[PDB]
Amino acid sequence: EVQLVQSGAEVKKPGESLRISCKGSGYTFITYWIEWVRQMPGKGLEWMGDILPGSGSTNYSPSFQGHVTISADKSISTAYLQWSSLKASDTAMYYCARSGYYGNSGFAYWGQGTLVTVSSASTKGPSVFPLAPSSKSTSGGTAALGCLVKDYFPEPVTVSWNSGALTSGVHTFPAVLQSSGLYSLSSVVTVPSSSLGTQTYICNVNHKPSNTKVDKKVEP
Amino acid sequence: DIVMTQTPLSLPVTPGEPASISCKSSQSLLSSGNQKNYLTWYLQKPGQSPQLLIYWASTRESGVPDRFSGSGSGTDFTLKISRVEAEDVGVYYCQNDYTYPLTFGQGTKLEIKRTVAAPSVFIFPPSDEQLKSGTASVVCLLNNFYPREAKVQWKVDNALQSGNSQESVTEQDSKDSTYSLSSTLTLSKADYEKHKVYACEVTHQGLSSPVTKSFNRGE
Repeated sequence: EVQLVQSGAEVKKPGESLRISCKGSGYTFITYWIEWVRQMPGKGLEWMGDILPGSGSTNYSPSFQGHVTISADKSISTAYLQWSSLKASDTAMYYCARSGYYGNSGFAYWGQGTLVTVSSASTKGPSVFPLAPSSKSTSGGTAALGCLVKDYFPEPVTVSWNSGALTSGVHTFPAVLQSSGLYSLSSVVTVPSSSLGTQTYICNVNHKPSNTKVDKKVEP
Repeated sequence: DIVMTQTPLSLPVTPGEPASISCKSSQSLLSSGNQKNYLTWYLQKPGQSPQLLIYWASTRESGVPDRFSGSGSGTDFTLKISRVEAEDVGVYYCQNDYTYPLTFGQGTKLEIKRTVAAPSVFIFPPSDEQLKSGTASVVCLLNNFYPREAKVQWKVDNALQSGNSQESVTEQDSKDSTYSLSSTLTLSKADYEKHKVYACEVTHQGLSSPVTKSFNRGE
């Protein structure tokens, strides 16, 4: 089977250099084009450029030319995408793909993607605050409650409820990048209003990059 | 660059019904050499790498179900799904594969169409724990609504806010095909305590009139 394996997630400061890699197996690497595609958080796909590893022949989107260099080492079946000086705007998922010339028959095989985060922020564990159920969060016998998971870097956090016992009616929101450059999300759950003063509701928050683990009891 | 424009931007589909996505190129993708249209379709499922569906405008990639078909010529192309499955949800992209640069369309989100559901609107004042630390996050929750489109405006003592709130929306719920939305208003403790009434104004298809969920600070 044909496989493209990309290098691991990167967290970098603005102005730093970076090289990410795409290694091809299960085919003759020199004979197919390696394509590079950018996807900014929550945005569409952007074609960056390509390379034929056998010859080192390249094509660039004029939108990316000058800021990135695409190269290949045919001896180790690897293609590269590199920056001399990263910008915050380089924060994106980067895919490599295998293709013919012009991508004429489409990009048939894709790498798993490399997440690149470019930020002045340092590794930080979140604070966890209750989103307390009240008359302002109750409608029709059901009450909403949650946890606000604020001020962490980098992504991601995971949230469970009652150590995984409560899964029904749970909505954990995608993270947003705050004005501060730190991430935040909320996790919410709808529960019976009658259980508010009797049943215990605890959110369990794990932030692996900082080894922060927080359990917060959510009460009215 | 060749510009690739997709219509529609959002496509609600009832599973089982046909769906069509149009892609318009700003220049012709039809080769004089072989009369092939060099247009490609991809699907990107939530949290996954993109997958090849169709190339040369009408040729299915091996492994792609026969419900997917492509047609069109020159500058106008159509991806058709004859009978939409639940696993077809995600973002569909067309691509110019005729000439460099190999530009993508902006994408079309295929989502499950269901009956309109108005949001259950809830408001959360900041916790005492957070206020003690010096910050006030005020959370407005719009729960279990359809469709995705919603307008949320913050009013503090009847004064419209701007630039101090952020929105997050969940991916379409696997069970009930609804969305949830959070709008979080961030103020410093001092700014928060200057004001009385905190109001979340909500506009949605399921609501006959704009709806205001509010609280008085300290109640």
